Amino acid sequence: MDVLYSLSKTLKDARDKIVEGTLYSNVSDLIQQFNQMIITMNGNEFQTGGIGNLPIRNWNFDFGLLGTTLLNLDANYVETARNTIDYFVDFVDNVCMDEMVRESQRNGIAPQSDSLRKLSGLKFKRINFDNSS
Amino acid sequence: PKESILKKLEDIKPEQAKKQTKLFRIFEPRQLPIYRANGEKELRNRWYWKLKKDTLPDGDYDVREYFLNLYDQVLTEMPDYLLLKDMAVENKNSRDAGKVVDSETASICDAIFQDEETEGAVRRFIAEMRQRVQADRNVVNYPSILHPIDYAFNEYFLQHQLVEPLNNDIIFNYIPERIRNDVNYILNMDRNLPSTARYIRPNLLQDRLNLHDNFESLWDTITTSNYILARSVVPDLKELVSTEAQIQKMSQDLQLEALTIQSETQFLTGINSQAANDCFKTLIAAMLSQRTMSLDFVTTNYMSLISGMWLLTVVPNDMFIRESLVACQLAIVNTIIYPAFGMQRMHYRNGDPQTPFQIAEQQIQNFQVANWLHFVNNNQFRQVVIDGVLNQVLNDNIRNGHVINQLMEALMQLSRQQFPTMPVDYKRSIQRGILLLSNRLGQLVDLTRLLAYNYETLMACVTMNMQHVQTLTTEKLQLTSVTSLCMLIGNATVIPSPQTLFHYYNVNVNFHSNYNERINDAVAIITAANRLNLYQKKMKAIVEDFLKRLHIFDVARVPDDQMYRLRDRLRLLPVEVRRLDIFNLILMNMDQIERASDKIAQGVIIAYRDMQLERDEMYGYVNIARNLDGFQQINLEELMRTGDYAQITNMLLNNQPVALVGALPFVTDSSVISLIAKLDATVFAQIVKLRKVDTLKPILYKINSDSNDFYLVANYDWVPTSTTKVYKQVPQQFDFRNSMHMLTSNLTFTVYSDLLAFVSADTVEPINAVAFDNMRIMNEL
Amino acid sequence: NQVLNDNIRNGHVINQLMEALMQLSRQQFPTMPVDYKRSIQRGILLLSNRLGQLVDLTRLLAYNYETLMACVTMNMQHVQTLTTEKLQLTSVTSLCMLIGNATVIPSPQTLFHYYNVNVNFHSNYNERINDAVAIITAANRLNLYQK
Amino acid sequence: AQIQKMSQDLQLEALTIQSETQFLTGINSQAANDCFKTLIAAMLSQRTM
Amino acid sequence: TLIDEVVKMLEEPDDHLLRDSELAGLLSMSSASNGESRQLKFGRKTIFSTKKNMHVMDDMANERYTPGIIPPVNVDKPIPLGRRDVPGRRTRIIFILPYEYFIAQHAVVEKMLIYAKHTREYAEFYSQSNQLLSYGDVFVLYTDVSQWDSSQHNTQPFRKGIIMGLKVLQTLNLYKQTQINLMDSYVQIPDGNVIKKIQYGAVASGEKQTKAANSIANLALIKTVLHATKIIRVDGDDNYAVLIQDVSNDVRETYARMNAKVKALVSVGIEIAKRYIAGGKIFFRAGINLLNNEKRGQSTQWDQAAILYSNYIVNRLRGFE
Repeated sequence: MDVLYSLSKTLKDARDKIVEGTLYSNVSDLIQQFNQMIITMNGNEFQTGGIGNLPIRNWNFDFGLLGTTLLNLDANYVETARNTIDYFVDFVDNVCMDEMVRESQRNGIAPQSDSLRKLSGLKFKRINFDNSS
Repeated sequence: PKESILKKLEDIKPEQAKKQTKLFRIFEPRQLPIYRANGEKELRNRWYWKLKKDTLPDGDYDVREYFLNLYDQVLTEMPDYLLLKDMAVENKNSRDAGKVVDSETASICDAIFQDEETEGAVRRFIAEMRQRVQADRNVVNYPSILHPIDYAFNEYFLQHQLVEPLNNDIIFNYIPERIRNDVNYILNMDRNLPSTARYIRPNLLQDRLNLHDNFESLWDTITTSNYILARSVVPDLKELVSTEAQIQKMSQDLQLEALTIQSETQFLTGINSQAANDCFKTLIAAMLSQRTMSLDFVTTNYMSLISGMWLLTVVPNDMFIRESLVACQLAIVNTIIYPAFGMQRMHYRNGDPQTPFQIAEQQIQNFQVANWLHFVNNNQFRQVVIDGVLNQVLNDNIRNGHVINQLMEALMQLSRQQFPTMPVDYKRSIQRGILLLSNRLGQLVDLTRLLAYNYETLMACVTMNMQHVQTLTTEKLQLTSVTSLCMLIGNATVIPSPQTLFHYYNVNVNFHSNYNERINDAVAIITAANRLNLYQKKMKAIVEDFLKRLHIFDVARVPDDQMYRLRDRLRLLPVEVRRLDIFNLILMNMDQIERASDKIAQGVIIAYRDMQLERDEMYGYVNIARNLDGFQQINLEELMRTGDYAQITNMLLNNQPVALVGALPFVTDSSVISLIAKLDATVFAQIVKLRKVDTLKPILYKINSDSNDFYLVANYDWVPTSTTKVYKQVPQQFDFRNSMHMLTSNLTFTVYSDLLAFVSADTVEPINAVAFDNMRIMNEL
Repeated sequence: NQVLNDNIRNGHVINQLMEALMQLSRQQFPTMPVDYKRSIQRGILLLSNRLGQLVDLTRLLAYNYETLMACVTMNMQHVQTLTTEKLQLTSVTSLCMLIGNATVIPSPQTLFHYYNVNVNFHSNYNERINDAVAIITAANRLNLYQK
Repeated sequence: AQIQKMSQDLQLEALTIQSETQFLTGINSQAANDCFKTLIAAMLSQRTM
Repeated sequence: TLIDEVVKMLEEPDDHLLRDSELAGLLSMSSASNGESRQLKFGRKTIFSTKKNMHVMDDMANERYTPGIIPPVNVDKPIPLGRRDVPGRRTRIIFILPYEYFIAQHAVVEKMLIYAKHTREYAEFYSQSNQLLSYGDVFVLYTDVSQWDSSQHNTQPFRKGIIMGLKVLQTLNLYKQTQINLMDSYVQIPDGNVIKKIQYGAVASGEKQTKAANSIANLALIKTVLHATKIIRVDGDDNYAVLIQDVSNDVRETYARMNAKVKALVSVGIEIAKRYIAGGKIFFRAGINLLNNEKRGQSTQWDQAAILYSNYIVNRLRGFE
């Protein structure tokens, strides 16, 4: 669960702090956090949906990292990034929605979806950050 | 020293081609008279199985160790491949020629074929018993006799043979999938391989030993090695501005004098007809081996610093020690960039820890200056995996490889700060040196290209998945040489000789193969070592040998420590099917071997109660029990170890029915008499006086009034009343017909060592070579 | 037998060692010049690797002291002696990373000899005590007001 | 053997001004025996050092 | 057999000097030792030259020159002998090895010295240092290992260490052999108008490495013998260190265990063969015999006088007048 959170403030504090112009330094502490994620992911497969009028889509991960190389972000840097974020966006949506429908009495509180039951896994915890929401 | 680790390296030929002759057996059948119940010899005589060499020990422990050696002998004789045309032999009888397998096989036949045996069915079989070839599939059918346990062996030897095929295509394929691809070079062969070819796959799995985690000590020794190895390659440069000429224009461009020194300390830097070649080589290897170097400079040799910037822009910094990048940068920052850029005020105060170069970034403003900082500072290595097989290579930022807009930028930034100032002169000497980098920049652009390629080339040839750690012996590099190489080049283009390259591959190869192999050799042993309970073959043993077989290392000159930790890691490793698959074999039957064969037994029972004796055909009726059903027991091994708890002492004293287990010395007696006198109740006495026992030679009674001159008793009528028989199975008999097996293998093989050689590797004309950018490397005239 | 003992823990349960190490395994960081952490932690590791063995050490003493001890009649309260006994960390350090699969103990005959001595000694102390007392008391009811 | 791998690990002469006062370590083949003995007796004897 | 020291001195150096060691040693001959006064012929005459350099000339122009093959110094071809006398001390002998030995030793020693040149432990070589610097250095224990440098016991370790540490490979190997031939060296020792020939299991001077290698050993020795080492130093037949009855005893017994005859003392002051520091003040001996020379060199009567006056001034400056 807490996992899930990060995945977002990651993107927001991302799709927001990352645009044609800014000087590296305001995101050094950010870029890092980001990459860390990508790694943990790549390789693992996910099952989202399978109930009612809900599309069942599969997701594979195999993406590059980031160019800590440049100084002041050049447009070209953004686009090659936004294209990688828009897979996580369209993803998370399909993730939230999936666990935003299942219910159970006994253990109603805990996670239920084949998507999230795999997130609470230990090998993922390496992601949490900025829990001020 | 120096060429002292290279001759130990070039001189490594693990490529031995293991093979065999003799079919590995252990038991030859033998004679022995037959004893029909009642104890008479009925003549004819039957054939049973006994072992060649009854070596077997005295004491369970010594036993287990014994077998162990078998494992080591098995591996050293471990048949790499096999062929039978080289195993021919002839049959005295048969529909014809007969050509069978292994002298022993032959003997046996002729033998039984004379000592009136079960008759027909035997002679018959031996007859229409031949060989025949199915030419088409290159198959071979050879007959042979062994023994269930023998077929067992030799069999797997056939179903395993580590010798894959060999076609043009495979040769082509073992030449790195990044060189055949590299344009600038050309392949070419002089022959066409036959369908008859084969090749030995030098296996090269990764550092199954993470020999960099804590073991630093050894990595340093490796790096070192891999490093010298590199220099042995790194092409010796070619034609570059005669030493004298350049250094002379050098004095000019600056304007010197009389006791008026300024830039004068920048040319104890000439000597490059030595320095450039060293600086060049040195740099590459460093990268390859991935070794970490130091830095010997001065603070009055500003020039030498400028060139540093050349360097730095390049190697991702993490490639140098910490205490060295620190010095260098601050030296630049404090005496090079502030002191003529009206930025002094604070000659920069520093206190160690954090990044003294870095901090200069978030410092002053100026764009040209500013890009350098980020590009150099946060410039690292790109951790790259696969390269046409798990290479685990470390590459230099695509950017830098010849697309050296870095150099051009490194210069533009230099062309622009030479504007403001502070201590009037000083700037004179300083900027004048800077310009010598600028003019030369046309050429400096080149140097980059060179290395770029070379490193980027040589690379592939390493199967030794190099990583990124801090060395310890630190190779030394002077800014002296650096500086030379710098302003002293151009118009020239040099590149890795073909023959050179291979040689490089080859070595790492072997080496790898050795590491991997010994690893397996190692593991196999240790694991066996455990499922053996040899709490007494202190392992400080195996490790030693291991490392040794990997020359370079001063075995004696390395502690017992690291060594153990070494075991700790090995213990958690699998075994190579080959290795493993054999041990399972040895154990599985182990019992059968031991129990059979004389010179020993297993254990003895002491029932203070008269009793019968089995009538087995081999011996007459004697003292044996293959089952020991009932009664208590007591491991001897765990006895002479435990110090005997007078437990035995008491039972013996009090006379209570009991048994014993383990390695034991049997003793055959005849003259019936001995039995009636109940002799066997003796021996056991001893013990009482001696806590420990080996002095225990148990009693047996081979009895058949036929050979036992004292038949007088078989006479009347009788049944053998003994007190205490013996645990020892019995040598199976010999059913020849089914005791034989059949064999398959191949015909006229053709093994090949090394390979490669088969190519006249040629090179393009230097003046127009290419890098990972399809551009003329070296175009500025 | 007032023979101050010590942790079974120490004894052979050893771990303290394993913990003494694990705590060391996470001390590798900044503050001052580099020729520092480098040299420092490198040394530390030599304790770590050897730890497998350092274990053995604990066991050793554990036993030995725990053994020898037994054969001591002379009770032993803990006191602050007036004299030290210098111990050069030199040797210490050696013993440490310098012990392998060695394993030694007290020769039987050795042990006895030990008992025997303390024994006699004791007996003498006790005995003379009586010899002593006896006299003095007599000394008083005899009015031998002198020695 | 040990002290040699020691120097490899130790990085002996690295700037510091007080060298060779760490290696008086020697005579260890003995030191250990002394340190060992010494330690026990101390205990038993009920000594203090 | 620390005597590791050899490696450091020659660790960093495919130095051109090591690669062309043969030319350098050949050139150095002018500053080379001495050999037997062989017989020679140049042009159409005969001479009795004793200088090692000329021997190279006769041998090169005679196909005899063969440096790759360093003459064995044993029973077959023993070592002649030279000597060095000094007031108040048992006479010491000097080998007389051929030229193959100097050649196979000049480059390595020269490279060794450069290391010494910047290492303060070797108070004799360090920079341009004069005896005053050495005096000032002494934050004490001094010794007289003169006898130890010739103790039959010393030769095995000394040679083993040098060999163990050991174009370049050719040079590295040849130097090693010098030690091996030495391991077993016979001496052409005279005994009247006759020239006897006994064995010799001790080390003597006569090799390039003598003065340099000797120090390595002496330094190695004190390190071994040595209840905070402030300074450690070597100087020919003396080695000292600033770190009393107990320590001196422990030191002497230690020197004794290694079966070595030495004068291990311990103190504010120190004495050694070259200089004695009594009272915090530096002193130098002043006993250079003026009217009795050690050996009959090749100087002339005039030069003999200029030499005598030189000797007189040194004495006046040191004390004796």
